[PDB]
Amino acid sequence: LAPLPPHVPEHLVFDFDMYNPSNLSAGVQEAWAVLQESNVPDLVWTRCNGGHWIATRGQLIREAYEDYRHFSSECPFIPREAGEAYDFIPTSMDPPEQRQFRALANQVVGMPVVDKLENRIQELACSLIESLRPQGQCNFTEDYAEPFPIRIFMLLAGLPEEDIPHLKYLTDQMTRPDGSMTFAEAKEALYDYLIPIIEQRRQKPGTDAISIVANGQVNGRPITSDEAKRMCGLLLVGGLDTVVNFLSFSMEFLAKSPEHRQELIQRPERIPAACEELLRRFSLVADGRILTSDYEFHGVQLKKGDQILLPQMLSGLDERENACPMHVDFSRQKVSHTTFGHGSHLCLGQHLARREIIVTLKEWLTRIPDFSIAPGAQIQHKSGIVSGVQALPLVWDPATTKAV
Amino acid sequence: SKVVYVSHDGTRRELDVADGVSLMQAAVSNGIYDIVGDCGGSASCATCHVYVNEAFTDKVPAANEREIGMLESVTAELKPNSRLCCQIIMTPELDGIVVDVPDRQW
Ligand code: HEM
Ligand SMILES: CC1(C)[C@@H]2CC[C@@]1(C)C(=O)C2
Ligand code: FES
Repeated sequence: LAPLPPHVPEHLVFDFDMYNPSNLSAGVQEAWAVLQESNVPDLVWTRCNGGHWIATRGQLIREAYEDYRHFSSECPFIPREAGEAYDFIPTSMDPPEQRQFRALANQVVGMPVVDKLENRIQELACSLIESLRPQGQCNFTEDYAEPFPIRIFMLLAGLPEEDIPHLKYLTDQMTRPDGSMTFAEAKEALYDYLIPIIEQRRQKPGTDAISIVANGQVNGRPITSDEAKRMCGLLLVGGLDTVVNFLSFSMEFLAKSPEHRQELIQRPERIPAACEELLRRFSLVADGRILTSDYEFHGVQLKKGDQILLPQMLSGLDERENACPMHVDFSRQKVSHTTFGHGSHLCLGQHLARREIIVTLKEWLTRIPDFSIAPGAQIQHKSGIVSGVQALPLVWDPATTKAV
Repeated sequence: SKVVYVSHDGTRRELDVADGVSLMQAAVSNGIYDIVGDCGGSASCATCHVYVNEAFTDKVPAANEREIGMLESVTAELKPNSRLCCQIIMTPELDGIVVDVPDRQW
């Protein structure tokens, strides 16, 4: 615990650790939801990880992400040292400037690239699942959650798949560090891998995403090698550690709820409505901002330099935003959430993410309509900037499956 | 209700949008030209800029404080009938509305 700073009153302290919450065994979304129990105030201060504020309700999280004049994105991670080293390029910036870099990133992960990859995304999902179908079992995190969305990104970035276990390790140290590397060491190692690839693609520019970013223009002028490196680094983390974790939270729920599996098998056109409800119940991102100056927010005095974690996963789980928030209802009339962010930094790859989630649910239930958690297995989750599942062993009778 | 999107090159696309749907969601969900809708429709960007046909501007409820601010940064020419279509929710009173889309959003 870091020593309580003198402008923070003792009654706002709640020592919640975002990298290892106390109720992680009941589920990481359940672990973060303890901040929303009756006895916890809307804005608390935790002495864990250096000490920082935590907005626990959606009203406060949405309001803070909208006001970038008070809450800046210059320092968004929470060991005060990872936020200071963080410098990817449509995120570590406040928006007069940040806006010109979002158009270039949209060219490589927005809808126009989802349309270019539509055939390969559908083919890989069907190929990976048909190969597992006759086994009757599989380690979902290593057999599909990682290879499906990581192989599509390596194809989109023109990188060889043999580099996945080196990159997937660096990206995971920036969101769920195991202690061997600081955020700065992992970020510099990721830049070391991209530097020589960006210069080669600037000399011979091709069709992959790194070639388009390295040779792209922002508001009429050509991007520098440094800006291209800071943007490519962010695309690699988004392509290797976001949908990979969400696919496991969703399949773990379907495996534990055969009534929800039946609802999508009987009416497959409800899958994209179900995908949004799963994005709300199993939200998994939680970064934040730093105060640009002293400011009273909801009765609490914040001090310039203070870090406040605005966890996107908490807005959709707030009961004031959705009644019975822990229950999954594919027919929920108003599915409100900030899973893809809020304000000017809204996720630019949410269209590629929704497509990978919807194609996985439709093609998996078509070949393997019935599956369950391996008997005796207790699923364990992990917390950090992006939460995830350590392992998800599934089993099913291959007599109930069908090859397309 | 009917909604027509005229593109920069002069192409015309007609959709049947249900109530509660914003013109941005209808355009992006039907691959309509140039409209990006990057911020998601929360009036925090200007890539969903369109020119509402002069005959329907008084049938739509004016832009709020957030849209007026974002309209000050549109890349295409700013007209007095310019609107971020993600703020226009479709109703059966707007049936037949026509909006021109400028080929420059980013
Ligand atoms: C389930 C999947 C995903 C979730 C939950 C998610 C969540 C988020 C969130 C919460 C933010 C805002 C962060 C902030 O405001 O500090 C964000 C931004 C971003 N995400 Fe996604 N993301 C997902 C998938 C992806 C993918 C597949 C990519 C592809 C690279 C990606 C690329 C980006 C980019 C480039 C930004 C930065 C926008 C900016 O800062 O202007 N994301 N994402
Ligand atoms: C918080 C995020 C999910 C968002 C995209 C990847 C991520 C880890 C960032 O650094 C920005
Ligand atoms: S989609 Fe961003 S302002 Fe309309």
